[PDB]
Amino acid sequence: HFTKSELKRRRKTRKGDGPWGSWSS
Amino acid sequence: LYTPKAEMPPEHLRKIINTHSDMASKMYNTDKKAFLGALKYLPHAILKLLENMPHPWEQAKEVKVLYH
Amino acid sequence: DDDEPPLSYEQHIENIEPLDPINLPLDSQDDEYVKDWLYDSRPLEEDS
Amino acid sequence: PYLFSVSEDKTVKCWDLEKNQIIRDYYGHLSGVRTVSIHPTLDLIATAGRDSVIKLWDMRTRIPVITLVGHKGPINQVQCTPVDPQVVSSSTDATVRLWDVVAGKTMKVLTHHKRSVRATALHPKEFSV
Amino acid sequence: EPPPNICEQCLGDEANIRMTKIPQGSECKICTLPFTLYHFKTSKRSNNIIKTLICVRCATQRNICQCCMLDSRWHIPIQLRDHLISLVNEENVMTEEAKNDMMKRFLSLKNVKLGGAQITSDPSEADNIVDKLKNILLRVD
Amino acid sequence: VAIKKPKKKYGTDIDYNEDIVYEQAPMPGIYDTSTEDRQIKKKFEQFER
Amino acid sequence: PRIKTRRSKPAPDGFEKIKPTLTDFEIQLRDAQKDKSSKLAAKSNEQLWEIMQLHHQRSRYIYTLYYKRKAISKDLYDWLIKEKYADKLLIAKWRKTGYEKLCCLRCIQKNETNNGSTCICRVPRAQLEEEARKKGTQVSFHQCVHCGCRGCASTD
Amino acid sequence: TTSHRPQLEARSGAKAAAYTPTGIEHARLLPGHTTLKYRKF
Amino acid sequence: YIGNLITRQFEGRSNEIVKTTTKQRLDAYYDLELRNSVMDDILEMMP
Amino acid sequence: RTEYEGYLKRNRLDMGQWIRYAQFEIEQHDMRRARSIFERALLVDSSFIPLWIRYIDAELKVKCINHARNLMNRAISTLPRVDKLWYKYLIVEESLNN
Amino acid sequence: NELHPTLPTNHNKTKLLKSLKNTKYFQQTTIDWVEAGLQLCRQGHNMLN
Amino acid sequence: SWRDKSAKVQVKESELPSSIPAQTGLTFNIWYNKWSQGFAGNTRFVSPFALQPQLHSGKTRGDNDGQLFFCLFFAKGMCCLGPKCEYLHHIPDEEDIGKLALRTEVLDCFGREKFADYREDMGGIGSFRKKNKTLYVGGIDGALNSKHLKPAQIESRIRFVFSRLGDIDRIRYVESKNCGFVKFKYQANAEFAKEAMSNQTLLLPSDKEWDDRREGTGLLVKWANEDPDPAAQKRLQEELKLESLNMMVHLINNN
Amino acid sequence: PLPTKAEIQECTARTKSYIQRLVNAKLANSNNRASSRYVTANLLLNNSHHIEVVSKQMDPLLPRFVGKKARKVVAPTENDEVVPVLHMDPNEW
Ligand SMILES: [Zn+2]
Ligand SMILES: [Zn+2]
Ligand SMILES: [Zn+2]
Ligand SMILES: [Zn+2]
Ligand SMILES: [Zn+2]
Ligand SMILES: [Zn+2]
Repeated sequence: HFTKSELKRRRKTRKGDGPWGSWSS
Repeated sequence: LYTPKAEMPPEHLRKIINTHSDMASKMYNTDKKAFLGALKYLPHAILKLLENMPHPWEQAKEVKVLYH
Repeated sequence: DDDEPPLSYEQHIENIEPLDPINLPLDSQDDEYVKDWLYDSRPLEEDS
Repeated sequence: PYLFSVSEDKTVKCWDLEKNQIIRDYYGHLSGVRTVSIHPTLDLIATAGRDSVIKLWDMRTRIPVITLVGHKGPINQVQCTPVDPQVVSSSTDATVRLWDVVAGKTMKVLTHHKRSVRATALHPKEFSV
Repeated sequence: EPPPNICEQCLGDEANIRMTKIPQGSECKICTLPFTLYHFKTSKRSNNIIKTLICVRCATQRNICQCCMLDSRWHIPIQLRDHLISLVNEENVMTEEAKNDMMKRFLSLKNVKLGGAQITSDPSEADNIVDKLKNILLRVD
Repeated sequence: VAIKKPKKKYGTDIDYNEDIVYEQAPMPGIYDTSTEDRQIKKKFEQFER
Repeated sequence: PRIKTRRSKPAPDGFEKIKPTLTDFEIQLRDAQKDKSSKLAAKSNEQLWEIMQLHHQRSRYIYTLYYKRKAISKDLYDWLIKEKYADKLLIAKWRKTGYEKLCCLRCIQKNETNNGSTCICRVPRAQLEEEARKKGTQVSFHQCVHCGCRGCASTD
Repeated sequence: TTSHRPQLEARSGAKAAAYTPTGIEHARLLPGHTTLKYRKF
Repeated sequence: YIGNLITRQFEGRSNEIVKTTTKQRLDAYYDLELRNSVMDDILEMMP
Repeated sequence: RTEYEGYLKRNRLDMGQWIRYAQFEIEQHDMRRARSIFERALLVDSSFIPLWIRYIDAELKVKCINHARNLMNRAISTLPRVDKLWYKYLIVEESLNN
Repeated sequence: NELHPTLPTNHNKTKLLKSLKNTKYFQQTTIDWVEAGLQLCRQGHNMLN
Repeated sequence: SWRDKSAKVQVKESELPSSIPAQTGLTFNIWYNKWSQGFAGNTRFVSPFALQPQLHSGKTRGDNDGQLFFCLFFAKGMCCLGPKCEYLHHIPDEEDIGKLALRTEVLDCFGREKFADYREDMGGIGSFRKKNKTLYVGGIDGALNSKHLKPAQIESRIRFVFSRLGDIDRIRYVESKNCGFVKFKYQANAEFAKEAMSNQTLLLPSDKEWDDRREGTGLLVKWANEDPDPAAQKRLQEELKLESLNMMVHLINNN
Repeated sequence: PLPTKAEIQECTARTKSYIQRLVNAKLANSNNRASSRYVTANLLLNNSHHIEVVSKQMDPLLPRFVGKKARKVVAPTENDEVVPVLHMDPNEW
């Protein structure tokens, strides 16, 4: 489980915008 | 459970047809067999193409296609 | 020619503006009821 | 309303007796067909000949669903029966074989005859041959 | 067609396995004849697919797993199993394999056990052989 | 150097030395043959050596 | 978009303001569709993934203009839809709760997967991460096969 | 010449019974007379 | 037609082709059956 | 072997050739091959008494008395009305003072 | 044609394109007829070659 | 250690050789991808690519995905995926040998299915009936571009090029045959080394012909036959007895 | 005695079921798409392992049976039991 703000943060860590934004780092 | 068939962009089919110009690589070994397998259905495809031929009053005609 | 490979649609055909089709000139009054749609690909397909 | 006929020409044919015409042909015997027997309760026919095997054909589709292998020579006569052994066959190999058609194996090999068992006949009132 | 002989070690410790069955999907590595191929994964996310490489007949003749060719009871290679049985029986049991395609086909149709598959398929003899092997183990410029 | 083997005329062309082609082993009987099988094996080995 | 013929009505008012962006999308698709002699199967698939992404991006741009920014009229939007500039069925999914970021329709065709499931790219990344750390392995999912989508759940 | 021979025995169907068959579709095996007729009573 | 041609490409040709009794084989097949019958009768009459 | 197998493939009913091929394997001291040839011949024609007798003699000549016994028991079980097979078994056991 | 009618069988099942469309191996799109005809030419050429 | 870095791209995608081989006939067959209507004496060629263990090894996606099999192209020094590769990019070692144990019976370290019989030339993937750990090194003459060299120097070069591909059991150079035998500690390392050294060159940057390296035909690395030497044969039988002793303990423990 | 009607009906039902199964198999494996009109998943392995068996969705353009080919095969003979030849019983020929 995660909170909406945690989701917003994690979502903003994706390298690139949209469905193709990578999670690899 | 059922949902209608998804409409793909025409560039997807266009790219597949383009990338199968020269099937030199080993990766095409299965596609080559699919080509042979499609030959038995080619007369049907020809009929579908010809029956949908544009009439003299039509400059161009968009047709829905089903592609492997 | 037998030696000429089939043209690439997107490179040689898609960009050329199509020529006029065979459309007999309809009269504004004698063909009023048919003029706007007779030469459509599927005439009246959108008219419920 | 059918007549089944077999010939040295390797063919097996079904004639519609309402028309006196051939309606079905059963292809598969390598050589001349010597005998045919109609199953008493199934829409099946047994045929055998010089290729030393019994072929059981589904009448409707004309498919040889079962081939009974065992005889060491030409089969002279075949008899269908309503229960196991559903097929009885006699051969030039001097044996009479009772078959379990579902298993495709012989239930019993009768070897008492010294020479080709040319003829067989089912008793119409008792379960004997 | 009897069910496939796949061992616990190949199936894995996962609670449930989804196995794809393809009739006539492959040619048996041993006998070259066609057989019903079974392929599965240890877990839906695992990166590898395990396929039955040999038919049920060849596996039954050799008492081995169709997916890894190890003995179905001792889970060791045929060569080592046959040597271990040779050491206790002195009979020098061995699994001979055909070279010609026609002979491979012919051999796969025999209803027999090859080499040590006799001992290892019958659990009684397998146990009655593990006991005897214990006596060998303890002893110019 | 090894002697040239005849070239295969077809995919399934048999090499009759590579195995006992279509081997039909004798039907087992009531009498034990182990002691004479060992003797035959030893004689075959002796002849070949 | 479909070729211009007598069947085509003139582009409604406001088309000239958005046309440069649509032309850039067209140029990108025009180059992605080319034959590039990719030797490897993986690279070959990645080149179709570029096309699926571009098609999504162009439709997403028009969808944002009409439904989110209200920057274009309904006549222009309907013309863009009619002319195939935007995929109406994909936009239709973006309008539904839980599909606001859907990569493509193919990834939700349950009838075409071996297990009757959607594409793995629909699973929220947090659920894959939790499953992986419980299992004691890293998250093995990178890009789905239909399109190179790396995750399109509405939460991601 | 010995190539001209009488038949010593006919080829048995048991040989073909062991062969693995192919999927050729023969014209004479296409669907036809698909329903059996039965006698009254 | 094409399905059969492609089947032969992948599966090869059938090994169990049974030749029918056509006009060109009628005499040969008649001879085979006659000889087989004569032989059967003779062998069964002999001791 | 290729020669003999070719002839037996083209005409499996040549029982004389079957026997000669089995004897050839006997001369190679390969009794397993010879046994296989005799067995295959019995598969072709189990009624040919000379084949049975030759096989039994081949077994006895190499002192394989138990293989010969198993084979003589099969012979009398297959063709119990052929006196030659009973007399063969009888004379073999009487020679061994059994 | 009038003298010898050939009635269609009521068994509408297993029509080709609908059967193929049900698999994941076939996808659908919309293209110009001339493009589809050129594609069929290229495909048939590949099949025969 | 390789585990401290990410794998390196050995050859860029654009630099890869085209799938169309060198012309050896009048017409290219588009089905088999081979030239037809012609004949040639020897079609082999020296590998333009070579693996460099210390330089190319590193992590790939395979390590994170829990991949078991090694990258065939990495072994050949021609993998274009580098760190994005699905397969492992390092020399096989005991940890990976352990994880491969259940599949190695029927698959090589690259995940390719083994065969029942060896090819008549002993090349290829190898048999699943034999735990063969020994490679045959032929074609030494062409691998050296026919450079005259002493037997001990050939043996030293073979030892260098092969010892870097895993633990070595023993190496023998047979001058009577101008061929070498390399026996590895683990079968997976023999498989990997076979693929890595296949068609390679034995030349070094301290040689005259280094610039002509790709003129002839490379090293012919294949599976080794049963060693006929009685001295080797007896230690093979002693290894068999050791393996059987070490297995009886497991049998008595399990049952 | 002749077999009873109940015995005949049992054999008829069992054999009909088997023949229909064989016909269905022959028709279902045919390449003729029309044949499908005439035709009338849980496995337990080892101790307790439960396997869900599913059929693969085959590509209609590819061969349906990858392993299917024309192969000549010589089958062995199963000499499981001896069958006695019960033959219980001057120069003209
Ligand atoms: Zn097999
Ligand atoms: Zn296993
Ligand atoms: Zn997605
Ligand atoms: Zn998608
Ligand atoms: Zn997806
Ligand atoms: Zn790699």
